[PDB]
Amino acid sequence: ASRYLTDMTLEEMSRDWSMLIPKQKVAGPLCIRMDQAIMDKNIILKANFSVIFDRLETLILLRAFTEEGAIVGEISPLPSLPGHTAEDVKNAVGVLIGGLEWNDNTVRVSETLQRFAWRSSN
Amino acid sequence: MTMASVPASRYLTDMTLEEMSRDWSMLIPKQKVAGPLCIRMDQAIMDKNIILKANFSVIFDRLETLILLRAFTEEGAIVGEISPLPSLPGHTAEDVKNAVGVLIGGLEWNDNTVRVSETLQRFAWRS
Repeated sequence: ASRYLTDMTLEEMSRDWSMLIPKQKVAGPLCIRMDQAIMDKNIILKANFSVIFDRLETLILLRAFTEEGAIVGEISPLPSLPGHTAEDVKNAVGVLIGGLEWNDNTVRVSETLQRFAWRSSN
Repeated sequence: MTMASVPASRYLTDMTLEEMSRDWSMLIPKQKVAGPLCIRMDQAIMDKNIILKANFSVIFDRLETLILLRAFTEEGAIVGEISPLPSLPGHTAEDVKNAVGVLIGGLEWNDNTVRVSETLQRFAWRS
């Protein structure tokens, strides 16, 4: 029985979104997506992770939200679910932040992502 | 960083996104307002093994309030639900425990066997 810990409400996780100016990248076992039309915004990354024995284990879904609440980016596992490491996730997050910063967006990460980053580099 | 600062809620859930977002309906609807919570179930369902799964908000690393509970058959169908009243008046662990008890009795009338997730029973203590 897996459990999931998330920064996102159900509505934030289930909402459809699209990219006006699409940019995508396969980053090993993870897919990174972002909208290049987005500029000069404050953006927060929010994640959903599987939990196993009180530890954040597998990334299920990450989405980037503007302060007004629009989805402007996403990282997700390839649907074949090949499996990924903590390093794959940290690498993909840094790559997404770099891409969003190009258009002078300021990007921050949720406490869940901070925990994952911290406990992975222990 | 003040004494009034409302902290960010995270959510801990037994359910996948599809389990939580899936629509459902009742062939024989049955509802009860149980204090601050709404209980719904399908009276048509019989002879099933059912599991209760929940999504709780987490504040300061503690389970705070029930956001959504759903009852699932072995085949994965939703046959019951407990959710906060639309007005979100606030509720206690005891309100949740009572509503769960009420839902389980209701589902047992038709010879369904009901079990609860690890999260739910942990929320009711005490191991």
